[PDB]
Amino acid sequence: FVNQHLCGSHLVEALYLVCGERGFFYTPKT
Amino acid sequence: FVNQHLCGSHLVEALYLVCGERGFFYTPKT
Amino acid sequence: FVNQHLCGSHLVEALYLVCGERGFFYTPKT
Amino acid sequence: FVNQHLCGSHLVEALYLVCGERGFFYTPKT
Amino acid sequence: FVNQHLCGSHLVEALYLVCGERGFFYTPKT
Amino acid sequence: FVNQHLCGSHLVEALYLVCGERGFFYTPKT
Amino acid sequence: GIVEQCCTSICSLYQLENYCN
Amino acid sequence: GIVEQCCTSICSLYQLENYCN
Amino acid sequence: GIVEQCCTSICSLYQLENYCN
Amino acid sequence: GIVEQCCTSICSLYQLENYCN
Amino acid sequence: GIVEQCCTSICSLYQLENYCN
Amino acid sequence: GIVEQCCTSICSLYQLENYCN
Ligand SMILES: [Cl-]
Ligand SMILES: [Cl-]
Ligand SMILES: [Zn+2]
Ligand SMILES: [Zn+2]
Repeated sequence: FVNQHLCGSHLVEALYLVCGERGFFYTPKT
Repeated sequence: FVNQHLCGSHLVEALYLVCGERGFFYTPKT
Repeated sequence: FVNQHLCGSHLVEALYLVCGERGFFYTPKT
Repeated sequence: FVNQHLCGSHLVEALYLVCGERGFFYTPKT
Repeated sequence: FVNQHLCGSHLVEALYLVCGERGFFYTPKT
Repeated sequence: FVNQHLCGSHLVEALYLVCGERGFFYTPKT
Repeated sequence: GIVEQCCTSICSLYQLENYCN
Repeated sequence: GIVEQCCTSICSLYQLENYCN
Repeated sequence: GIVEQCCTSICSLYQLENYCN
Repeated sequence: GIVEQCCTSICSLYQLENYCN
Repeated sequence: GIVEQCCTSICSLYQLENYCN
Repeated sequence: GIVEQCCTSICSLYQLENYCN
């Protein structure tokens, strides 16, 4: 895999694909 | 607003939109 | 709901989720 | 180009691509 | 059609819609 | 990581994520 | 409308230009 | 859970706020 | 307009809702 | 091909690396 | 190349079409 | 955090994986 530059909703997309049926938490600063 | 079917990546995109900075959890096992 | 920062095609996505089966118009400047 | 099925958010993404600055209407009731 | 400003994954989306079942190659610099 | 169904634009988004700078081919006829 | 032309059926990119402003 | 409420069934945007932190 | 506002500044879902048909 | 491996069936993220250049 | 052009400048769908298989 | 790192800098899928449940 390659390193990523991910903002906004692209991060959430990437988490989605990575975690699958496990799901994930999205927790930005502030 | 409205009610639609929101599945997969579309669901986490909607969570991102609605929650934003608050953050969210996507936990499909429940 | 939280305030949004939405460019390009992210705006159209947000309109889509917000308006549902009502639909929407996308009308940028110029 | 081609012909595909374009549904939901994918349809308004395609409208955005094709119309861009002209703007468009997405009116699923018709 | 209108001219496009497309970065990252938006380019790949645009190639997808344009090429259809023909498919495409994505080949960035370096 | 996980295994999911990845179709259409979602598949090329995943290829983009995974391959990135390397580039990729999306060749649905095979 | 659009949904029928492009989702239910299939459409080209040129057809989708029908819905531009 | 969410998948049932929003994908399998339908949900509002307000319901989706149930899954915010 | 809304397209420009949401990008250069911020906008709300309530403001977005004005663009529904 | 890819469509069969990843859409019709399921695939990992490692399998999808098969289609990198 | 196309990837860089479309991002740093602008590109057309016709130019994109050259990258189809 | 991860949200900020991936945007202001770069991140890996392996780092992303830490945010799975
Ligand atoms: Cl879908
Ligand atoms: Cl962006
Ligand atoms: Zn984007
Ligand atoms: Zn989709």
